[PDB]
Amino acid sequence: SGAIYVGNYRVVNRHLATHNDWANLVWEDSSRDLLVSSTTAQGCDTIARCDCQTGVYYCSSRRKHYPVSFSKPSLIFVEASEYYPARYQSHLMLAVGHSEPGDCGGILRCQHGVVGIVSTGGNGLVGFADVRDLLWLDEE
Ligand SMILES: NC(=O)[C@H]1CCC(=O)N(Cc2cc(Cl)c3c[nH]nc3c2)C1
Ligand SMILES: [Zn+2]
Repeated sequence: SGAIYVGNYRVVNRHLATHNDWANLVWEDSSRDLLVSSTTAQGCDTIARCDCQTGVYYCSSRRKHYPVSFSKPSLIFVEASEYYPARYQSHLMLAVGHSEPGDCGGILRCQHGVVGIVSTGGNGLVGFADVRDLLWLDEE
């Protein structure tokens, strides 16, 4: 589990969004595993605006924050799951790191802010859905 709270927005893994999120939907993309909904209170997160390939992510299955090197956001093939059939997920970044399905929502961060959230994993790899291109998250 996990969300990014920036301004009047809540950013979650699309497969984990709640009723209030779909009812107060701002933007969603099934191919990115992302959903953004509106909130009543202002959030205290800052979105990174950068091209960093190194950072730190939270892994709930290990209660630990791991430093990682990660790839550039790309269209990557993702195996079938209880939430999606086998498909290509866009804006995805991979790192060598531990992850389990319950780790989705864990934040990846660099010196400039939040880069993205855990969205995929398996075999010693961890995938993050990038949020740095969503410039509108910094306004209105
Ligand atoms: N973004 C996706 O397609 C997700 C949706 C939710 C979901 O359970 N998965 C499967 C999945 C996710 C993680 Cl993080 C794993 C770690 N080891 N094996 C894993 C398998 C894909
Ligand atoms: Zn950065």
